[PDB]
Amino acid sequence: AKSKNHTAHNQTRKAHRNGIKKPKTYKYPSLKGVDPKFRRNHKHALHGTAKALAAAKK
Amino acid sequence: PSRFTKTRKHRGHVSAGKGRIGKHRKHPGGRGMAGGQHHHRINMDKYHPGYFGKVGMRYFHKQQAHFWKPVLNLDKLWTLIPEDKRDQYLKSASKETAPVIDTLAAGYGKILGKGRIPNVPVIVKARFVSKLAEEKIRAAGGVVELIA
Amino acid sequence: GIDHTSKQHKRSGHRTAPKSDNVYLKLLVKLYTFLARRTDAPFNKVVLKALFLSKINRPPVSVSRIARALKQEGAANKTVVVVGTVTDDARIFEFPKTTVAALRFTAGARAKIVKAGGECITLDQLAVRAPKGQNTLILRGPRNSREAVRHFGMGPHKGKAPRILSTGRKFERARGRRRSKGFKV
Amino acid sequence: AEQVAAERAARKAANKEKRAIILERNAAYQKEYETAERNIIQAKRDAKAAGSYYVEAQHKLVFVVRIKGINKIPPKPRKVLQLLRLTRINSGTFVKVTKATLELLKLIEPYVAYGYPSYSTIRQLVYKRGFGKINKQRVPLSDNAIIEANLGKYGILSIDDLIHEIITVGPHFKQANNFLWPFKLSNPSGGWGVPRKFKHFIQGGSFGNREEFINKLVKSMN
Amino acid sequence: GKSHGYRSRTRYMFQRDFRKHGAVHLSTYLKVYKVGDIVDIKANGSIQKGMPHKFYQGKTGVVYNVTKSSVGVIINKMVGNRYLEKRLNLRVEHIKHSKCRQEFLERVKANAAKRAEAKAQGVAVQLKRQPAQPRESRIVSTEGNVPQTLAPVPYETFI
Amino acid sequence: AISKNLPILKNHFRKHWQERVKVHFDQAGKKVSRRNARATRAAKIAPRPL
Amino acid sequence: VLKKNPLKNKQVLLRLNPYAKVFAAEKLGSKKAEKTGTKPAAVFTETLKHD
RNA sequence: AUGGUUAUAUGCCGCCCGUCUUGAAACACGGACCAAGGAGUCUAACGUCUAUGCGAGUGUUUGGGUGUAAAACCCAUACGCGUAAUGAAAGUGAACGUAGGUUGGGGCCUCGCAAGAGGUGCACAAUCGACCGAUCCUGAUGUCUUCGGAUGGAUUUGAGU
RNA sequence: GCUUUUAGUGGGCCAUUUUUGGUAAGCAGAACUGGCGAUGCGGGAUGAACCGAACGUAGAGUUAAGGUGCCGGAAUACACG
RNA sequence: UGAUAUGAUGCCCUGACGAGUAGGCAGGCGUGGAGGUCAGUGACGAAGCCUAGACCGUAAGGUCGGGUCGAACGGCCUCUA
Repeated sequence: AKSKNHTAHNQTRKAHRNGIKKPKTYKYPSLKGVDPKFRRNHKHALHGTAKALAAAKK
Repeated sequence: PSRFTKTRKHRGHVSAGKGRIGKHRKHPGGRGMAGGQHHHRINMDKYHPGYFGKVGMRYFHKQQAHFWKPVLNLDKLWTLIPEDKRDQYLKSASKETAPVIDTLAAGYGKILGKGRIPNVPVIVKARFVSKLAEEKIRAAGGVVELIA
Repeated sequence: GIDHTSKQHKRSGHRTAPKSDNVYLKLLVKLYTFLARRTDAPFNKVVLKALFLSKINRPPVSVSRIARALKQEGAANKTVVVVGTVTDDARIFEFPKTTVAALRFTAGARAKIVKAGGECITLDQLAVRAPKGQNTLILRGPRNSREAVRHFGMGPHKGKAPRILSTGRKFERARGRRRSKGFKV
Repeated sequence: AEQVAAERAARKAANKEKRAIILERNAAYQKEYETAERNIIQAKRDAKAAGSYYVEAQHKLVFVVRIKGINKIPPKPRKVLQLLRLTRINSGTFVKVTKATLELLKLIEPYVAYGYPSYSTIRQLVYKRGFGKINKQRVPLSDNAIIEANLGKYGILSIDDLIHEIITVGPHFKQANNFLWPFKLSNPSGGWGVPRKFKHFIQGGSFGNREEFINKLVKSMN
Repeated sequence: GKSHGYRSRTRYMFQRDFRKHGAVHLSTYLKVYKVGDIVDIKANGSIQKGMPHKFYQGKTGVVYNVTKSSVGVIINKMVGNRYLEKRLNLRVEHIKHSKCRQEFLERVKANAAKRAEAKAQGVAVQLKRQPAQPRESRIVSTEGNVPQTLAPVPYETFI
Repeated sequence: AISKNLPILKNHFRKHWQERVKVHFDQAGKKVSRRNARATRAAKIAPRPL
Repeated sequence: VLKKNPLKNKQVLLRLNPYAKVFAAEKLGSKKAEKTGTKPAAVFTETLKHD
């Protein structure tokens, strides 16, 4: 009772039925996995420049 | 009703929506939760992680009346004053005439401080209070009286 | 013999009539189909599309969500339009004087809005007050705060609230959920 | 509200000024075409007299007819044929000749026949099979206002404005050509002239560069 | 049995490019990679630490995380009917900047300058690129260049 | 037998459950007969509360 | 309602393209060219009839 | 008379259906013929979607009152689910702030003949934070001197705010 | 652009080109594309896959592949062997 | 959507498209019974049955004439199996 083992037939015709999709890039990508010593400080860089810009509307 | 059912639409067509090759059989993969670790493993992980195994300690004869402690947030807490007296007590926000709020008779075991009561002094009859529920109640000029 | 670049006979995918048989709702669609066709105002093309929506797709707008929307700058005197249901919020203790137009108000929302001296009008009184959508502010409720969308996209490492009847210890908290029992999602 | 002729005579007068503009611009177009062809003939003769060879300019525009049907097409020429708006057999388009289109034509060569169309072929094509893409809905041209309300942003406001933006390939060739719905040509009236269509025109078939003889195709297929 | 290890089918890929073996030159360690730089991945065979998989050889992505002896590179991977975003912590010996972005940033300075020069002199800038346009008409002279008549050649063996 | 993102159900129907189904059709009937029993008791116990 | 052909149906040929009325006037498609008596160079003929 | 139906003649075409199968007219299986019967149903618990009533609530119908009597109508207290989560548990328990900052964002508002500029931006999407629980670290005033756990954190964690 | 939900399916086969085992096979197994399955029409007499071309009901015209002595619609056409 | 004439799920203009197994969805045809209605049909002939007789619908089917027959049965709006 032998049979076919493997084929890549129809797999590209299948993948292009729904038209192989791009990963939809964003502005402000995620800081996940970015170096934590940079990422720790970047919290304080953003918080300080929000305090300084809200100070412009005192 | 059976009039609006898709079995009235497979009259005439042979396999009744079940396929020629598939040939709808009685139990092709088992019965019920059968084979969750063997041939239904890719469904068990991915949509039910954590199913198999043991966590924690057993509680012989657990009664869920010992653990009766429904929570009430500082969000509402004025719904336990009726509406005809709610506008009366909200104005004249002062001590020596302060609304006693019976939270246990209202059906709550614990007061929690989710946020922003008005600055009226109130009297809270509670069993359990959190930290922040007591701090915000006292910052409005009220107290909490623990009862049983 | 045509090499088709797209699916033939495809519908638009959007609602053109509401699925309901609410006769007063279809009179509101009859009013706003007229106004979207013959006024060229961008407002009326929005309200007509919103009048079609299903009960999931029009979540209730709280009355405290409205009072937050009038705290926007310049929006203190705008007519807030809610295509759906205005619900009361006991967590807000001061409500402004504004006018609200909506499909339905609950008996607590209407009692709160008129208590501050506002008016609860309907969507056709709005279209007599403002046919082109003058001085309005369309508010929509939170769509992704239902219980069902917790479970949408359930998979490994996605954290999407497994479909389960009973919740606590010994119901899906074990092998697959902590590192001490095999693997962790 | 008068409106019987208080606006009707104004509309008739405005259409008359439009029609005078179209008349003088078509006269300018005709004079330019005639001087262009005479000047190429005289450059040829005045190079032959001078002991030289006037090479012509390379052709800036081809007309392409899809020659093969729908079935059994590989994905790359099928994708290019979808991009050149040739989605059925015996359909044609005008293509501006650059390298980025020469390589497309070299890709779909065993499925199309193309060449260099004259003024007269373009003229008969837009006059008989000329259709526009107006909210798309395939509107026949049939009147100069149909062209003007869709291409007056580029200056084109008549049918010879369309032909002039095709043949002389203009600064607005892309918009004027994308406006034209692809020409649903018929089969040729004289036949194809070959027993077997699907070899090259050099090998005695139909596909490939059929250069000036593309007119002999299209005027029978139009 | 089959073998599908981490470095299977890489006989010639991580080979070290004949008569350029040995240690690597020091301008590999002196490039400055900033977050957003477009890099090319070519795995150095002699540095076994921090190598990419053989899929990512010749793949081009952007830098997302810059640390001590490596950078984090974002690569799109074609898998199924979608693309996934892949994150690679690769040492800087297996990497170099792209020159195709050096096509871009130098053409940005050219395009922005030609817009300013045309603004002062006669706008109609015309600062797009154009494809290879076909050739113009010209007159080629036969003076000193009388055409030689070439005929086809008979068959000869010559072995 | 386990296929979709559906919650794991516990339907305890593996016994002979169909032999022990008690549908309460006599809810109205037992209500009427119970009111009649209370009326008869109030008649027998004639001056007293129920 | 119906597509009238130009290049026959002279009225629709006149509705489009108002130049056509004068294209039949001066006839403009059977115009003669001006006769110019230039002869080719000798070297052109030598390379034409060369063996 | 045209036309329609019907039988027949003529020209060309047309292999028994159903089924399993890569492939059935098959030298594969069932089918002599006819009439009637004949196969995705109901229930318990659920997923998505939709419609409807109400809405931080909701669900009268276990039961009671009633009745023209298995209908209809009316109702108290409970309880179920929801409004709080997280931990194995003891337990603890959701605002620094216009309930945050940025990037888009329909709609509305102001100027304009328009093109456009600016303001406000619901939902939704991306991001950086803040809050609550668990884990790990820190251990203030105090102390039945070993209890207490303030304050501050952390590439940790949650089916949360 | 995005999301949910669910059916059937998870025996395949052939053709061009590349290619493995085999003396080979209407053999066994791969790669890419196109087909058949799932598909009728014109041609190859006949045939699942080849060639042409993909199909609502009709009318007119033109052709594709294939053909034009007769069966058989269409030259016992013309030209050089 | 402006009435004083009736379909706004309407009517009308415009363009393109139409193969199909397994399968999904939609609009309908028919049957047994239930609620409402047509103050419906009917011993002066209901239902049924027969009818190379007619009409409508792409179709599921519906309608009419003639014969036979003798006691009940349909159209429409919904419910149900």
